[PDB]
Amino acid sequence: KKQVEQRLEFYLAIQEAMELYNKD
Amino acid sequence: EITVDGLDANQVWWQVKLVLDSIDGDLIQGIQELK
Amino acid sequence: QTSKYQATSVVNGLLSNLLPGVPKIRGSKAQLIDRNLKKRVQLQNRDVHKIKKKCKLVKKKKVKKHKLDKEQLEQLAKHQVLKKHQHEGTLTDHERKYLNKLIKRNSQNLRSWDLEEEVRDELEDIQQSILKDTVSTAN
Amino acid sequence: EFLTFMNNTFEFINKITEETDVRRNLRLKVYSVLLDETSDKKLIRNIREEFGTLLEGVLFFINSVTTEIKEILFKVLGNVLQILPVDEFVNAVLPLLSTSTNEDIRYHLTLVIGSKFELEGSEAIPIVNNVMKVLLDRMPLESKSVVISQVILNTMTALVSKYGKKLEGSILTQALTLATEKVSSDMTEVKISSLALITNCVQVLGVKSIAFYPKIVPPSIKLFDASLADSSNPLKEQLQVAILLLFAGLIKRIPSFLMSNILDVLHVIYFSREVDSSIRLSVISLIIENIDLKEVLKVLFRIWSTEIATSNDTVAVSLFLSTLESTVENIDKKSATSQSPIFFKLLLSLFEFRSISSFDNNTISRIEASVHEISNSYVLKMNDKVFRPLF
RNA sequence: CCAUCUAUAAUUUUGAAUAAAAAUUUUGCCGUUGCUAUGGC
Repeated sequence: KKQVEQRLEFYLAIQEAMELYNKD
Repeated sequence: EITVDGLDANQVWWQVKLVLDSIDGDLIQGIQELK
Repeated sequence: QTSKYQATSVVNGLLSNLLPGVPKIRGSKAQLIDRNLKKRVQLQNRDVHKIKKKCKLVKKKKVKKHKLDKEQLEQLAKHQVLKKHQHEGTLTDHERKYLNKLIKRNSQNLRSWDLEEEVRDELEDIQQSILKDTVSTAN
Repeated sequence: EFLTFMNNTFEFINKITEETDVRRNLRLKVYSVLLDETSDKKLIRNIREEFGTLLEGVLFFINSVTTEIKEILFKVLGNVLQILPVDEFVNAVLPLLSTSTNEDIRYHLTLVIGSKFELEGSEAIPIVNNVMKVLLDRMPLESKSVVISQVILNTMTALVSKYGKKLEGSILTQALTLATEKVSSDMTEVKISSLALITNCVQVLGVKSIAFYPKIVPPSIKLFDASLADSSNPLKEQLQVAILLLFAGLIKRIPSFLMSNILDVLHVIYFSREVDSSIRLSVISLIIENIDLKEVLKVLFRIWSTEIATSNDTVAVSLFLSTLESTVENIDKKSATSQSPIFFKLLLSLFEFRSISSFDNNTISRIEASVHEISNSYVLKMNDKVFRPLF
């Protein structure tokens, strides 16, 4: 059964700018 | 307008070429009609 | 540090419009000379025109989706103003024509289900003859 | 305690503003009022006014913010931005710019204005014209703030870049005028933005930008020389590529006007140490395909004797080899015969490079090999009569 | 391929030193075990 088991497993830009401004 | 301020003539010359070449076509047809 | 990002981005964007292929911003000397010379030919062979086409198409798809979103949203909005105008009797000339077209549109559709006249002329003949016997009623 | 309630408080404004039916959606309600003719214009103005306050309020919180509450505000801000058209948004936000007394809020307002137009088309041509007039008018006022100045310059760059031609000419000519003045700004950020606009402005105007030609190329050459000296600038690479990319832009739009100053153009490409070779080599390919080769051949000799021969720079020498070789396979037979005396004069200088070269034998041997193959190309494509005296 | 020429690495001079500069000439992945050796896929 484990031999079956292994086979089974085998088969916003502005918001960025706004956030970036808060950093500095 | 043709600008001659702060430009060498090769710049000044060609800007005459563009206007003169374009006006040549309209100038030719006008001559034919007036003849 | 915002200035750094903004400065890069404006430069980053402008690079693409004029120089698509070129990468973006983020030993023996004889080796260096040859590598540059080898670089000259390969970049000359770069299919920059294909690169421009891909960027254009990607942007074209994005704008097209939004234009459809605006179009669909407005058409929905255009309907309610008719509904409220119709309920309040605030119909202008335009609304009274679009609904009149709808009156036409639906009415033409139901005709197809209603079937043609010539079959009715014969079907009614068959109809009446069935009825008289089953109802009988002569007595 | 207080913060948890504020975290919950902004969850409301997202929830109600979130566009999850005709009657539930706030955004749809706005449009019907705008679409509806009998709607009172005063009522429309209130919608515009109430929004400028609403947009400002959310920006104020975002400016003065806590990571989880920061992100929720953007959800609120994003829901806010989509409430009203581009048409009414611009009308309701443009007059908030001057009123706003906080550099942060103004900084934020410019960014949002652009993204309204990042996905618009020709329908915004009348509106953008209003925007350009306003943004230009705000330039003298906001010269004090670099970040506000930088961004607003960037905004015109996108908008001149996008359907800039359809824009009415006076704005374009006006915009070019402002940029040229701002090229002299001491702040490197203001410069790089200034160069970028002129590229787009010159890209659109083309020959009509010739009137500004004295105010762009001669300063730009001077800026590059200053750029080399001040190697400590953190933005040196971005500044240099802008200058080169400025020439690259006009090398496609005004080749022959730039023909006279082509020598300074090549000088920039050679000694632009910070810029990548690919960029520098790329713009070279523009020069050959756009500017007449005979003048380049005349120029290559002068630059070689003056600077490159004594430059002792590997990159400069290599790129010069790339330029000079590039010309010869592309130059016409008629041009080659006419320009032969200069080329051979240069060739003798190239042959004598070993005498003054400070590089090792291997490089000089490789350099000569390149010098020889190109010379074979140049002597070919000619006749006996021109060559026999030269021989 | 060989030779040659470069490159990399090492000793040496000024040098607190950096620095230049002559000069010369055990694994594909994952562990354990030392400061090296062997367990699993």
